[PDB]
Amino acid sequence: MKPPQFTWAQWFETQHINMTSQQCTNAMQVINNYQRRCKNQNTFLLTTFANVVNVCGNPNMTCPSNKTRKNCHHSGSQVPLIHCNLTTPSPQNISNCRYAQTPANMFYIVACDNRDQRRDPPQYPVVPVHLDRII
Amino acid sequence: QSLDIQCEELSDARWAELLPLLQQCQVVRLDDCGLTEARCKDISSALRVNPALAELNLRSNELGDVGVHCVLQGLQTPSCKIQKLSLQNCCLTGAGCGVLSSTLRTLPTLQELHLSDNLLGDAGLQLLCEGLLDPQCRLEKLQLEYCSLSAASCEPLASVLRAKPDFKELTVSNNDINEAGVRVLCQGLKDSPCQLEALKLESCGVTSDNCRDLCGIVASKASLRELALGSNKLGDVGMAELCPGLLHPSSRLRTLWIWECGITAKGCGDLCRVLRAKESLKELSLAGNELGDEGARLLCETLLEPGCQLESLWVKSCSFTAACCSHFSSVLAQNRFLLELQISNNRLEDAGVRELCQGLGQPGSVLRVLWLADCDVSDSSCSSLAATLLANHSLRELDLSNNCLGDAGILQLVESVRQPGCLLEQLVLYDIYWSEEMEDRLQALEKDKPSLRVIS
Repeated sequence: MKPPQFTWAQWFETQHINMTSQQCTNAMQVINNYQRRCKNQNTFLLTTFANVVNVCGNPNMTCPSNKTRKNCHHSGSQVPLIHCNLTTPSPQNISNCRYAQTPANMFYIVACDNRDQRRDPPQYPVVPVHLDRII
Repeated sequence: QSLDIQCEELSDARWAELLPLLQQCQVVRLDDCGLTEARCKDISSALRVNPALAELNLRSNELGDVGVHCVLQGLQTPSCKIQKLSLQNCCLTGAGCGVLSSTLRTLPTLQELHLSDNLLGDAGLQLLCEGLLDPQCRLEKLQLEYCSLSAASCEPLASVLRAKPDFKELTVSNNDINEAGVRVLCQGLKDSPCQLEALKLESCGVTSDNCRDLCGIVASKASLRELALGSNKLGDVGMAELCPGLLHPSSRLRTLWIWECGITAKGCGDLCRVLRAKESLKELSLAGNELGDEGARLLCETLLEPGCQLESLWVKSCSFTAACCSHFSSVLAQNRFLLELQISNNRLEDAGVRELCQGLGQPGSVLRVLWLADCDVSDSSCSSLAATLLANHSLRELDLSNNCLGDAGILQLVESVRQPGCLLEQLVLYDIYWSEEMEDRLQALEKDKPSLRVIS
């Protein structure tokens, strides 16, 4: 499960903000390495954590995927992103999983919650925790 | 014995205690370990005294030309018998290929070389080729993905194929070699004494016309086992051009990777003729092709007939809907060869998922890996999934990532997977929104059932 050293906000940042390499096949290794299971898909938003937090400040909207939740926020607009699509599995070694990457500019909706009082930095009371969708 | 570390920042103290392993272990793998030129001397000195180094993998370390040359110096001794070497994504440039090329001339034991994700360019490849052509070089597998090669590198590569009978694998995926380059490469293969086993040209600008040349290669190279051509505009015409070769009796091709190739139900139809006739074909990817439910139907009908012994089917993002699941359900219940079904990113919906569970829950089912990521699955499918997870005994991995499951659905899955009768070993739940309840219930599950891993 989510590595214990990360709060949900940090896990979100690890998977969707910090792309450690220009190629998906390499950037995904760090992520997949934590639990040794390659993700079927992963989207890297080419922005910053602070910039996503700002979006969390936009007017709340009912999450399109779950009408019972209203902790979603539509990005002010399109943002550059790179979507990583798993094309070749490698169960015996995640380092061998191959990905196809598709750069693009799209809007996005993020679900944000109150920070972890004892682990997330206080400068961000509300933080992104789930990428509800990309369009 | 192996020193195998990946994705870890190594402090000086940690590095200092790992050093001795570098001159002792037969396999040295330090993948993405933040190594730089500053630590290349330590590596080189260790390698020069290692009595039995067989494999060196330094992928994803920012070594740069100076660092790589430094490391390579460690392999320049008469007793070096290294068999595998990877300098993938190490900031090696075309210029830096001179030393690499030279080193190859005195390492007859080197069988595998990975140089992907390095901006070598055509000039660097040329230099490399000069070393590969040396009589003392007996390389068998070469990977050059994302090396900024153009069609001009195909002639040099072709000359290597024509002169090296031991060649087994050539990977040039993700290079803009295009139609002209692909043609030159294929002719090189046709005129080669090698018994190639794998050819990978994904995202290379391979065209429908290129498929005519590839057809001949598939029909003649009895040794061929893997053909990866994903992300190329092959279209249904390309498929029709390849099938005659795939159908050749001498062909024993095991893996056919043709995702996102512009194929439709029509080309799928021609491919099914191959599936029914070639028991040797074990892995097929048609992912990202607009197959539709019509294509799903053709595939399932074929998967229900004698002869088709496909073991893995990758059909994610094929525009399948809930309507095709009754067909796939029949397959999961009767087909005793298919072990993996990657059908993620398809609007199967709960209606479709529940249907698949009916077939999977049968006594003789054999499916061991099932991917249903981002298939519009909700809590409404969990009761059925929970039942199948106890009724079926072959499944070991289930991916339900990118689906909107809630407390109710999670509880249902947990109630089943927690039981001693559930043999599942991996439950994948990446990219799902978590409530405190959900997380708590699944955390405990991990400790209550040691043989089960709950991902994310």
